[PDB]
Amino acid sequence: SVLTQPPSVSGAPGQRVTISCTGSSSNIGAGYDVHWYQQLPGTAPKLLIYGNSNRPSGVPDRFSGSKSGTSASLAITGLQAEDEADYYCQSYDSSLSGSVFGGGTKLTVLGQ
Amino acid sequence: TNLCPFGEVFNATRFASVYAWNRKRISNCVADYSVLYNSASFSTFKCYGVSPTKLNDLCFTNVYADSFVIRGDEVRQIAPGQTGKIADYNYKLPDDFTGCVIAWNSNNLDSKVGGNYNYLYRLFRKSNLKPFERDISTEIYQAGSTPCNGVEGFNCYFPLQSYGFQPTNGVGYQPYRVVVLSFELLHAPATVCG
Amino acid sequence: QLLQQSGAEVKKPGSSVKVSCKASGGTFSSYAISWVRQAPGQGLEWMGGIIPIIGIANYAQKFQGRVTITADKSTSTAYMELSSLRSEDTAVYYCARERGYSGYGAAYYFDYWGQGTLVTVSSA
Amino acid sequence: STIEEQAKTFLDKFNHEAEDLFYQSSLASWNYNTNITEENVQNMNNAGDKWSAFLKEQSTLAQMYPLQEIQNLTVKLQLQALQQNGSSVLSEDKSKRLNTILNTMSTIYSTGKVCNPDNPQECLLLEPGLNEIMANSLDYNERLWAWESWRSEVGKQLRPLYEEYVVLKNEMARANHYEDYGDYWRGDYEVNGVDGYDYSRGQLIEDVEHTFEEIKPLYEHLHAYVRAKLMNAYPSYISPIGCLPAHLLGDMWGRFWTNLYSLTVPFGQKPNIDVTDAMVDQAWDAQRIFKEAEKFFVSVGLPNMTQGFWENSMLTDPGNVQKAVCHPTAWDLGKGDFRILMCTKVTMDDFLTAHHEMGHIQYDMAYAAQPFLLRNGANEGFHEAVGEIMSLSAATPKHLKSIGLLSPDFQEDNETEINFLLKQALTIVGTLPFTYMLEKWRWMVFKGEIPKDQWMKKWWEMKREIVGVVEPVPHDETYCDPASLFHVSNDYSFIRYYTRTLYQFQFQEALCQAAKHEGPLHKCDISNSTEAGQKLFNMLRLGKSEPWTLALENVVGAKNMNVRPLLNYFEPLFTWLKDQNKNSFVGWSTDWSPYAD
Ligand SMILES: *[C@@H]1O[C@H](CO)[C@@H](O)[C@H](O)[C@H]1NC(C)=O
Ligand SMILES: *[C@@H]1O[C@H](CO)[C@@H](O)[C@H](O)[C@H]1NC(C)=O
Ligand SMILES: *[C@@H]1O[C@H](CO)[C@@H](O)[C@H](O)[C@H]1NC(C)=O
Ligand SMILES: *[C@@H]1O[C@H](CO)[C@@H](O)[C@H](O)[C@H]1NC(C)=O
Ligand SMILES: *[C@@H]1O[C@H](CO)[C@@H](O)[C@H](O)[C@H]1NC(C)=O
Repeated sequence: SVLTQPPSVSGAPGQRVTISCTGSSSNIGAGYDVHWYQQLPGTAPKLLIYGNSNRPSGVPDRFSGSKSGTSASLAITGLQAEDEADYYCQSYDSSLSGSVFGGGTKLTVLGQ
Repeated sequence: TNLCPFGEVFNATRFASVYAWNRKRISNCVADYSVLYNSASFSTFKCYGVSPTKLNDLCFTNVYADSFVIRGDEVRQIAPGQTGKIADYNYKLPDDFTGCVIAWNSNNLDSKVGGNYNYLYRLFRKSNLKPFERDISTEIYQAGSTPCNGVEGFNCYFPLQSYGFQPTNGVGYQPYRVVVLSFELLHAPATVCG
Repeated sequence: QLLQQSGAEVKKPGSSVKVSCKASGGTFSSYAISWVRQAPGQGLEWMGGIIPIIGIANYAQKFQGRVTITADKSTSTAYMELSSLRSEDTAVYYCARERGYSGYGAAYYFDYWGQGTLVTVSSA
Repeated sequence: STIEEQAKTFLDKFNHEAEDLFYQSSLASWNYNTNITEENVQNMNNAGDKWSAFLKEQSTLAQMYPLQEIQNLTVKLQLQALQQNGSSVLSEDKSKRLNTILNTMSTIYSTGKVCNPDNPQECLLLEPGLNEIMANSLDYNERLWAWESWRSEVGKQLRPLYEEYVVLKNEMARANHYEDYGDYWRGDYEVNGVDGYDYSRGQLIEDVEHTFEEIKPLYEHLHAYVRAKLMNAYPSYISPIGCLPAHLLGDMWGRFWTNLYSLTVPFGQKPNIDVTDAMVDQAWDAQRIFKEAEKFFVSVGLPNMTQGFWENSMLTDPGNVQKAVCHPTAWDLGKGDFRILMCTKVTMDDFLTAHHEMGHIQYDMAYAAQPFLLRNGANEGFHEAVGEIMSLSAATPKHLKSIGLLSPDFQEDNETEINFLLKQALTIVGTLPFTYMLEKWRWMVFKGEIPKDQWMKKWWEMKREIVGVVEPVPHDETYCDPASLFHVSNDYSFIRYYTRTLYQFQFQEALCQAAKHEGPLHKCDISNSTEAGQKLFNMLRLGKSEPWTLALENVVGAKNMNVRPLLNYFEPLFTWLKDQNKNSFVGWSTDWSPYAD
């Protein structure tokens, strides 16, 4: 996977966690827009954050995306038990002529 | 202290279609423009706002390199203040455009007998584009007042039509690959010098 | 009401899977329908895609030559004829759609992904 | 939104589909005509019917746009050529009968043959069988037999077909809101909705009957002089005051009289200008004939040939391995691929057709900027007329001396020019009453002014009145003498050979006037005069986006077809023929016939 993304994050419920999607000069830094995805375990993944900072029909307001140059940030506020999922950033790539994904972050809440 | 990779933009054997024109950033590198203007085999090389000799000793913060395939007669529409099927619907340059427009014939690479139907162009769009705005929507163009529900028919047309390039097509309709450079300045320190 | 996709598969190396993807719903014959892979326990990978109102087929440079993606607009069903890969081909194969918003930037899928066909290649 | 802007959207979608499908319909019909193989017949009829059904696909989708709510005429001319549905307005019972008869009448023409009566197993086709007889034999009865046999074999077999051909094609046109099928042909010349430039479909009959009344001074002396020379070569057969026999007219029908140049030459000991020998002595090949034809159009400021013209065209007969249909045609395949398919022999005749068929290519290159339904001549007669004025300007002795095919010591005098214009008048002036006879015949057939028991009767009453040609054998209604021709049997409008003639001399005079030419009109080359080239190119770039009367005024300053540029051309010949006819009758009596004993 081209889009560099950390292995996993860990936070508290009620805390704010941020997930980085760092690309290259051909995929994110070149003005193409990232897209974030939510995979609950054993489920088909869905649209999380639309069009680099937007939302699809049916997602809470806790998730928000952004982009600064050759990076991205999946801002998640107020972690939940239904937020334990895997998070894949999609940003189209120029040299590959195809839409490449990211490394995937397992979100683990704490308390037990 | 790296050289700017203009070559892997120029040596790419797959340029994207004009509707999904392809954007590569060129930064954090010292730039050798001297191999570009000295090539002298392009069919169109315009610079807009800067002389080609002077820009070698000139510092920029980011260089965006657009690259796509259009038709021969439609090379004239890649210029600030032009209209047509490419400027309005496919790729719009700003009026205050500060980059260079590079184009070369590729009848030989990008056409084949029977038609190279791989290169697409958005033949219809409701509103016209902003500068550098990309429309990759395959959504059915509602030509009329009856809603289409996303099928084709009367006043319901598909926007992305295909260039059919044969190598026997005339010089006005041979596929001229185009690489549009674009230069910008900010309060950031300059990463592209030469 | 979402999408239809064929059931799970078990295959031998050298055989070929033609996993279908029926218009789970909404517009079809006028939308780019891609294919995204996920090896179990691994990250997602795009595979290819078609615009099933023309027949153009882009593929990744990794999956080139093996997968072929086609659709018949009369039956509103896509197809993903993978030729053969040995043993790391075992992966769940979703069937995403493609909207393509205008502006800056590029493809997000729909939210419409298939339920997930797990094609396992093995010799046992 | 509005009906106009939806039509601007439809024709924006129609063009970029019709550019591609017409290219494959042409590029496959190219590959047939360069290489006659049965594999290429299939690709000709695959891509040819993917185009022929695409017109039927887009004719029905265009009739959902009413023309009344369309204001822009450049949009409205595209739909008017598209919303016409042609033969598809008929029932499919009548349509499949109709397409049968066309392929029935074509095979009786193209594959029918005649047989000499003493040896019934060897037989004669028309091409090149009866054409070599009717153009090169000098016997009376050999031409008399070849006249009758093609009109008794092929003439009988087309008559019950041509009866049904009239009735079906009327209902093809009467359902198209046209008063007959003769009015369907005249809808190419029609202009509507441009003030000062409108032209009704019946205004044509008002012109073609009017312009022919002033060729009758030129023609009836040409008819008198040729009859005077053929009375000398056929003494017991041609009256001094009667009409001509039909089989003594240079070919089967009397279309051209070019083959009567030998029998009726003005000055039989003067040399005819023929640079065939000088092209051999300078060792020109067919590449050189087209490089000189390119440089002809460079001289008048027209753009030279594209690089895809030289790479892709057939300019020489490619050996004997593969066969090609060697008729010189100019191929606009569309999309900048302009080609001439010509089996050029190095002569002067394929030096003249060299500039002719490239004249069509120079015509087709100029309106490539027009959208697809406007990529044609402004009528049916400009397209063949733009090519022919490039062959008159190359046939001049001033042009041949300029390129070294004619020696600089060659003498122009009175007698070579009369030998030249009489060679032109048997080709050009000779085909004008035949073309006016045949199309006024069809227009009285399709309107129903001739009953079906009098088609053969009124035919030879039009021959003895208009042209001056008497039949040697009396014909009842069992024959169909008109359909013996190519253009009558195979559903072609033939008035495009009258109007094209009267346009080319308008085009010649109004560019010689633009070339500031001093002297007679037939001594005029248009070369090196870019003001005579930029004048013509402003007509050529229109296509048919503007009406044909406006494109005609962009050259000649007149809105109408006119014979005063024709009579200006043959004015040194018109004065000469009257002096020659000082002891011969001018005109013809309608009563004498060869079968009157
Ligand atoms: C493309 O490759 C060529 C050699 O094939 C070389 O000049 C360079 O790496 C590239 N071209 C440019 C202009 O950088
Ligand atoms: C003509 O056609 C035949 C078969 O269609 C082919 O074998 C031959 O090569 C063609 N001629 C040329 C010159 O290509
Ligand atoms: C007719 O339409 C064409 C484009 O289809 C346009 O260029 C032209 O200006 C229009 N005519 C008028 C009178 O507006
Ligand atoms: C036509 O003439 C121009 C002017 O000399 C020349 O530049 C061009 O190359 C010529 N066309 C061809 C196909 O050689
Ligand atoms: C046209 O001009 C060229 C160059 O001036 C000259 O060589 C040629 O003879 C001229 N031809 C005619 C017909 O005037």
